[PDB]
Amino acid sequence: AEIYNKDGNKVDLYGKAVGLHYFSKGNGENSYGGNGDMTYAALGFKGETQINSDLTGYGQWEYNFQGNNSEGADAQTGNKTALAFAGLKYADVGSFDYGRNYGVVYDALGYTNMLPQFGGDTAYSDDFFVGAVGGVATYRNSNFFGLVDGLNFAVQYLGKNERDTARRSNGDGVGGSISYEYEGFGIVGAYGAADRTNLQEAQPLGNGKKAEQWATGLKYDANNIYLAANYGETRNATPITNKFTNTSGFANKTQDVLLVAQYQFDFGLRPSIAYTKSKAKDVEGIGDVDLVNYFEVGATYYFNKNMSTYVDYIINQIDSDNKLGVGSDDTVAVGIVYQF
Amino acid sequence: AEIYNKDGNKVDLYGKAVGLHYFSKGNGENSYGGNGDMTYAALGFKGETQINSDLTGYGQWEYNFQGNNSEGADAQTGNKTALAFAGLKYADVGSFDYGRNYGVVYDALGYTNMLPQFGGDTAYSDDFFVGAVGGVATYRNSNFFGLVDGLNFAVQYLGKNERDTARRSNGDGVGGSISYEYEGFGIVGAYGAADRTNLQEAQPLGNGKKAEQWATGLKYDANNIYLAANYGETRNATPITNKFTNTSGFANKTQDVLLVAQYQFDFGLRPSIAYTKSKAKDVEGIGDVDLVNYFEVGATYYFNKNMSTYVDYIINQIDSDNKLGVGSDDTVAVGIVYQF
Amino acid sequence: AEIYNKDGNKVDLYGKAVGLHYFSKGNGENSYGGNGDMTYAALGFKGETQINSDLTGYGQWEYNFQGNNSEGADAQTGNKTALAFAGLKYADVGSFDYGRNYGVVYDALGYTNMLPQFGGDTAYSDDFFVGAVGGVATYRNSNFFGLVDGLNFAVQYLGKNERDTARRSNGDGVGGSISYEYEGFGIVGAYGAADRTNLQEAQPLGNGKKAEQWATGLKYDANNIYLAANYGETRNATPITNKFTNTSGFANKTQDVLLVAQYQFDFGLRPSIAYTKSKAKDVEGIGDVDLVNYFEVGATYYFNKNMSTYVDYIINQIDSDNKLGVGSDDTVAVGIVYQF
Repeated sequence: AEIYNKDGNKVDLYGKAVGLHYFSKGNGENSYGGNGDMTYAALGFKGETQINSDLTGYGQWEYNFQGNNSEGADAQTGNKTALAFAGLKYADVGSFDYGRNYGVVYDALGYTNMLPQFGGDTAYSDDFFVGAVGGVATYRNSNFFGLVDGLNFAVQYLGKNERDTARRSNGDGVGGSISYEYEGFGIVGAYGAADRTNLQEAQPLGNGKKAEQWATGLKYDANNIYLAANYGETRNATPITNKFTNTSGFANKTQDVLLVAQYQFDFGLRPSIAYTKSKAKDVEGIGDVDLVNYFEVGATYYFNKNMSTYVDYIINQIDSDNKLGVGSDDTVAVGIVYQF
Repeated sequence: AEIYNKDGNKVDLYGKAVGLHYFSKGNGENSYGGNGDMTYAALGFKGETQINSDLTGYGQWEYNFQGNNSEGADAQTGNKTALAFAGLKYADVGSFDYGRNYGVVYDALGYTNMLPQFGGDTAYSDDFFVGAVGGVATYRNSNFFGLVDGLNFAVQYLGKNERDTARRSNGDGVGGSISYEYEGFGIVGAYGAADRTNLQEAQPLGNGKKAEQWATGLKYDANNIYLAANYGETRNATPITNKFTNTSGFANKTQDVLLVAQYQFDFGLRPSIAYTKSKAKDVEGIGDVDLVNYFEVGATYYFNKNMSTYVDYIINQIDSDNKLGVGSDDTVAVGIVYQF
Repeated sequence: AEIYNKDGNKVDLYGKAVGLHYFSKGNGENSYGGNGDMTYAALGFKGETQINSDLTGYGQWEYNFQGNNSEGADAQTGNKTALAFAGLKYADVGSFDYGRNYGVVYDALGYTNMLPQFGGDTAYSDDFFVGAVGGVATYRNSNFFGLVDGLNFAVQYLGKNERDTARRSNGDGVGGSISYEYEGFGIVGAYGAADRTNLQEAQPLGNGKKAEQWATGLKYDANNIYLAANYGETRNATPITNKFTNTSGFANKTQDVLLVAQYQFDFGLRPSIAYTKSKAKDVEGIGDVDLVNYFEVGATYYFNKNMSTYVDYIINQIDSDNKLGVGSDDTVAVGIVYQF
């Protein structure tokens, strides 16, 4: 919500409180999304200052506060800064920002990351270029320097992150994206490649000096309709876990597809239908095994732009015998959202 | 403080910085409240949107930031999200919210949780229905569907929380409260019952498949006067610790009383007097032992609604030989509060 | 940014998002500042209420959110409440605040803590009186009770902090500062002394029952010019580490000098030049060894008061053989800052 706008600077302080509950069965160890309270809140700011006619400075920070932890030792579980970056935008020359931001491959993957609560299964956090990462320098360009309406492109430099965990680490890498939009239709292409760290190479699942991620996106978004599809493959980039052996690392290769269809009624209801499949190929010890496989049905009800409610239902197709231990049961999430 | 109010939505961004210091004696191990710096700050938002004439959506989030930790490894000690919930309110039909909120038994216990800094000793956090918990669905009704002025009621569903700690866990449970207010007087009744988790049952202090908490409240609140009393009992619900053996769990039963008397002078001073006693009955190995036993004297000085100061003095009656190790010394807290 | 100002109370909600990257060489273990992403954000509030003509209440809270952590187990690394205090100010009688605030010796040390990113090397956090600490009661006076324009003074009471770490602990102590300003020139003197805790005494580096810190400050600050110098010594107060033996504690004595020269061009550029040297004397096992020794060059470019950019270059003079293991390589930081 815009709380300050004077002398060229504007600050938007935003957030939400989401009451959220997942319904599955068992001890919780075999479903898609889990079971019980999943409440969470968020707080951030988005600032922008008009340096002059052509030049804008901007900054953004966003934090995730789980609401399903006790005030005891588990108090900070799942809490983190989602975004933290600052940059400059100059006329039609471009923008440049640095800090913790969305990887370039998310430029494609965002087409299908539109479900009520689930979806966007391959846009992992701290995973090279597909989700939020730390230490990325991103150059972005709109309308090809103002010459070609609807034609955008970006390049992104991923600096190495030698963390304690293989899962959360990354070496130096370059990525990019190109897209074109015209009358509701849009097409994107995005690719990234980075070195893996020693620690990543030491894990038992995954062989290669470089991680690679790419995705394609197609969509139709107008007339209250939203149809989207993404196609992508990864090499040594998708984090995987063998639940049986309890080993860990990255899948040698993944083939991933996401499909989404939604309709926005003027009365506020927005039914959603989706299909998601992610398959790991050549997993040492396993070979081909599905990571993600489901059908999705759900709806959001928008009271207005501050209040909404939803039900998100995952018809899980992963089988009970799945070679990696990936859950096979269904999950139904139900949530009430206030946002500003 | 209301920082945004446009197009039906309103956001109140609030908080405070409390400079706070507790004065007791020793190595700190035998007083009521402890010793040294107890500074802390808080930040939250309270949002509300007018969906239409009869329908309101709302959301609230509040965080506690201790101010007595170093910037070292103890940085997050005592930090947590106090509240995180969202809901809807419809005409005189009721309200419904879900997330981390106050348990229904706090509807009674809030009558006496009005001291300058201490008090409200049996409104434990993450303890079924007496304080803040995660995963509660609360229905609330004002004035009996608009038919009986001053007659309110609530029902609350506690979903299971199988955490790592017995202290912070809970099984499924139902609770409720009924109250009546007329001309400064008010009477409340609140009860809750939930299953205990396996981990709770495994502890050495406490036997039972269900936790039970109830409290009654009576008050007079008008003419600058505030008198309140609460009477309550718990079964397998009050967290207790044997300091000598170093065992832990919940008291088989508790009998608890709280009494409060305060006066609000027009010049800003508000003297406070209180009595609090909590007794555990049938503690395995001990039998009857007091958990809480003291007299309270204090005053708050209100410069206005943003600035205030106080002194809170606990005359501790727990004896030096207390069977559980509960401190016997006095505590004096002194604080200066800025809030917005 | 001032987001609320009504009925005597005013709230300033402030913050920034800083994209920041340090460039050094190696595995990172031998430079001045380190290597890689150093992004971080900040959020705080500064409130003030006009109680009456002569009396003001105030409160402040500030948090540091690192932006170079993953959303994994290292999520809270470096996160903390920087400041949390409240107080009262009465006419020309003085101000008094309590909570986590800057130690009095920082009244002197702030003269040279003005570099783009580095500098202020002896204003350690949680280190008696030179940086931010918890549990300090500070009385401050401006213009000698309104009698002597430009003549200020302060006294500060440090309450004991018996933490888990020797580094972050402190005993009871008193400190003070006096300063005088006239036409761009300013001179400060500040001293503090506190008891050390048992844990501090138990460490292998440092002998003494009391910690002592003092600094002198001189500056010229007008005509777009800023020249400053600080001279100070510590006794058993500067935290030190022997990287070779892996021991820890405080230097018996330190001698510290800081020099800064900057120029603020009207077009927005502010070149900076600085010199910093800190020497430890009589370190058990070592004798005299430099802790800090470098030359600094840098510039900040101010687009306006919300956006800025900088380069900060440390020409490190510590030698490769430094007896304590203190890094000898150079560091270049580069950052883009949005603030409000």
